[PDB]
Amino acid sequence: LKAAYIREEIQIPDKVKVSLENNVLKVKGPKGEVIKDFSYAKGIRIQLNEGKIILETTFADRRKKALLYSIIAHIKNMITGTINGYRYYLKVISTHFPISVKVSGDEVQVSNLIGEKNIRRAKILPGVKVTVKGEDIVVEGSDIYNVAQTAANIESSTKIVGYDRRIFSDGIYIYKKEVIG
Amino acid sequence: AIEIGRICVKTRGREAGKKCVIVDIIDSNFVLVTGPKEINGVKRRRVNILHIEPTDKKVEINKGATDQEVKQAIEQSGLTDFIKEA
Amino acid sequence: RPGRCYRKFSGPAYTRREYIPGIPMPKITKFVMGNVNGDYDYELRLITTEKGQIRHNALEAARVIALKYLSKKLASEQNFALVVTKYPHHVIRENKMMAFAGADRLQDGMRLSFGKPIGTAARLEKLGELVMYVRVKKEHLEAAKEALKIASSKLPIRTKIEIS
Amino acid sequence: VKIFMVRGTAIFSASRFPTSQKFTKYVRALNEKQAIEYIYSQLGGKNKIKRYNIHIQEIKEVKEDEITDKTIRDLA
Amino acid sequence: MNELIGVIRIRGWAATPWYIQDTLSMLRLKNAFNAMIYPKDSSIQGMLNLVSSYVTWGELNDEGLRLLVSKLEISRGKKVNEEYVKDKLNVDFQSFVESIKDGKLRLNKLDEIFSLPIRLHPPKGGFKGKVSRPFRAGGEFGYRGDKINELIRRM
RNA sequence: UUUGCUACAUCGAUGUCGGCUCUUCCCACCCUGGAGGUGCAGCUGCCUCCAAGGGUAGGGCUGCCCGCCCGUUAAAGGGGAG
RNA sequence: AGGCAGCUCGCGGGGUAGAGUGACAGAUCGGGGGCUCCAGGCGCCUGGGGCUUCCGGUCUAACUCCGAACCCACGAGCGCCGAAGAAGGGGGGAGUGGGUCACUCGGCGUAAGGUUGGGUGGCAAAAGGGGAACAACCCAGACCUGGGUUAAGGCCCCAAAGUCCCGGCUAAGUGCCAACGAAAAGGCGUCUCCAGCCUUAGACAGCGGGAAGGUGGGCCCAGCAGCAGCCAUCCUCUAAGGAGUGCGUAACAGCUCACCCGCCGAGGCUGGAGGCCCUAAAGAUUGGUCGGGGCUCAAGCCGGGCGCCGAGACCCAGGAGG
RNA sequence: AGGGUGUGGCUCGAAAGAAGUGAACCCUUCCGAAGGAAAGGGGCGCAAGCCCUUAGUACGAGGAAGGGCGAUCGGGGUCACG
Repeated sequence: LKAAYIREEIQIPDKVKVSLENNVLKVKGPKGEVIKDFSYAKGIRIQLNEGKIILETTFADRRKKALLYSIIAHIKNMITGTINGYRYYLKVISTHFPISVKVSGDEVQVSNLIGEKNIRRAKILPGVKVTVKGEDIVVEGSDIYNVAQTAANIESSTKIVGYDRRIFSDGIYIYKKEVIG
Repeated sequence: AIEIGRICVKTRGREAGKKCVIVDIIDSNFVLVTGPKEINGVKRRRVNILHIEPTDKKVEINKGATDQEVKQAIEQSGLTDFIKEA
Repeated sequence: RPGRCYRKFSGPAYTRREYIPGIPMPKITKFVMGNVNGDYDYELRLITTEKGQIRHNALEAARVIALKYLSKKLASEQNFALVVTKYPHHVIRENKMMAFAGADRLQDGMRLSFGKPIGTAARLEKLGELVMYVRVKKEHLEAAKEALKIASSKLPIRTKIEIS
Repeated sequence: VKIFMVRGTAIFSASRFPTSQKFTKYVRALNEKQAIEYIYSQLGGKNKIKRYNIHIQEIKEVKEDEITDKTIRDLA
Repeated sequence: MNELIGVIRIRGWAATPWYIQDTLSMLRLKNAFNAMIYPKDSSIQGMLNLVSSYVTWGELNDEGLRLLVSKLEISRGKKVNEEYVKDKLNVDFQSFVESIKDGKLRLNKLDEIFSLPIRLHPPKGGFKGKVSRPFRAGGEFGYRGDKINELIRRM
């Protein structure tokens, strides 16, 4: 089957300035601004209407229409990020040896896991804020990918407890998303 | 863009560089076109969308307009000899 | 011996028992199982799609596995009738002398190379021949497709399943 | 534009089911010659069927206001 | 059922089987691209069905027939004391027909029966003008019917 | 990489077992490196996937090859080159 | 002064492929009825055996009640050769009695570039043009020199001629292989045709709730309070629910199995087969592969089309010899 | 790798080969076998392209006549590239 024509609309809310030029779409808002390049969306026309975003493609197979609906979800994530922030929570779970975590510039350092003297270090993506309250870690930001990747780097560095041992639940784990702020 | 009313230039064939007006969309890769009063006459038949080059000028016609109907829309916009503006 | 040796046709049909001494007994002894004459709704069949031969070893293993599966579902005399149609008439023979008589400087090599019978097989000379079928009621149509799929795995020839 | 409805039998090893998902198709084209060429290329390319084995039986124009399938209605 | 057919040998004589080569000698087609005119009857038909894979034939009309008889050359006329005398005029027909043939005293009264090995040329425009094989069943060999007349025009 | 089957090449000759010496290759992974599962608490095991960069030794018995055995080792893998 | 390597018509011969088995001989799987004996149970029932009868099913190199395509004998006709090149008769000189491969129909064999038969064709004893190179495959039979048109095969560069045209597919460098190099199995990966069943009298998925009550009925159990050893099966009911799944639990309990509400507002679900691709798919005589470069809406694959190049083949001019 | 051919460079050329009774090379006209266009004009096809006319015209192996210049060609040795 080939869907002859398919067209979608994304409403731009107030307090948001959307700019489009040479396949690069940037959204400016109160919380921040996000810039994303959509040069890989071949066969898709992106129209910048006066009050909404217009996406059109004709004769889409199973792969062209899959691409079109991912671009829609990316755009709606950019709009949300510049109005409301993104906030992921991570929990710090320890069994016997308490875990100490601290932030130093663009790096998170985890020390005193199950007892080891190595210090585990995780990269922090641009435009992201990491704070430690207690037993919890909070990651802030507007771009959802950078917020999610940063929280996953913290997740991945402490996995190494998951080598050579039957898992007794020791590490740092993702918790939830999306406070209003 | 390729839609009804767009004025195109023929790329292949014995026509090869003549004014042409899109009047209908047939399928995924063919459209119906005609030349109302070309000096030799661009006949009314189908054309492959790879054998035409769309211009910037455009007219206002309905889908599947007859040849006589199209001639009235080019003169309304004064495109009888304004085709060669590019 | 690998089944690729006796899956293809090599020569004519070799069946006449009165000119062939010393044929081993086939592995298959029971060809009809269940309760025939029962009341059944579906009459699904196993149909080949090539020409070849099926050894009596493959034919008996495809039967035990299908009977165990159906008997595992509800019962034995209950509403199913399992029937294997072809009989192994053809006799397959092996030039065994490469084992014993090929090393006494006896008729070794290809000298006196007519072979001795080792078992029987079922020639399948037409395209689309029935090999097995099973009859069940409407509530058992699903456990009957699976029995024929498992049995089709132990047979040399490519087959289908047809429902009627 | 003359939406056409082409019906016929195509062969792969004794294969005949005259109904609507292994036998026949719908086409939108100016004349009958164009519609037949489409059927040969689409079935020959997507299923590896030579033109010996495609037997077109009926071709006729259907009215645009009555088609079972809505995919061909949407590009009209 | 037309009353007159023309047959052309479209393959050479190397590696041709025993049966086939002897039949083509009786039809007077020794080597490639020589043609012959025969009446259409059940006796000749069974011969063409045997050597079908080496020839092509069909029914002549006026333009194909008139064109075959004109092609004769110095070693291609009819048996005017052998010699294959190129006709080119009625002069050879004002003295030759007085032996076996009758009613033929003008090039416009040479429409009835028989001929000799007519030696042709390979076809202009590629024998693969629309084909790729003189070796394929009906792809280029065998019976073609009225189409034999446009093939003669090419050769 | 065995053992047979065939008799295509060499019969006015291609020196026919084993060992030693020296070089290189394959991967179907014995150890060393990475990841996972487990009837994985830890130590030790068992199994699956990637990977041929490095290693894979000393002796008793037999002409051997295979094999059995002694004391160790991270392990003391298995094959090709007429 | 006739001859037959071919065909047609006429008139005859034959038991092969197939097909059958109640038409003979052998084999071979099930059911119903009738008769008998034996054993078991309380005249009956059940099992085994033998005979008969009826119904269906599986086979044959050494079976046949049947039976093609096809091959062959004779007569006539056609076609070709023949008084220039000559049926029957006579005479002189040989060589040969190791064959081999491809296609096709077989016997033996697990097979083999094995061995042994029937038919056709090359090589032997055959050049030249294609297949990378190649006795044998495809085109084709070379007296010498020049001109032309084609066959097999090819047209991005090596290298003469297409960076040719239309509809589709593949993302692996798969592939770029007539003879030459991959199976069973798995993939809704993507592309296509058939079935069947639900859809604006609101489907599928999802979301909140009702998500259930006598009763957690129960037999057995301290208790399994669906789901530990067998199992039924009733309405306070209507826009709502079954006496009811997998987890589990000493036992619970609870999530989930099943039916309605509320939302939502366009199609959805399950089988069958096909194309390409992926996994299956692992070696070294030493060092990378379609011949190489390299190629990705192709220079690959599928269904079609158009034009050209290209032999000593066929056509033409001149020359030579028998 | 080696000979045969095509195009060039340098060399030897008295005789036995042609040649002042004209070598070699340039111009023009004419005939022309098999074969055989394109540009232009008109029509058809989505397209590559095709059909009618141009036209069997231009051309085309060979062959025949005239004009100019005028002394080397054939042949031998060797080297480069296809």
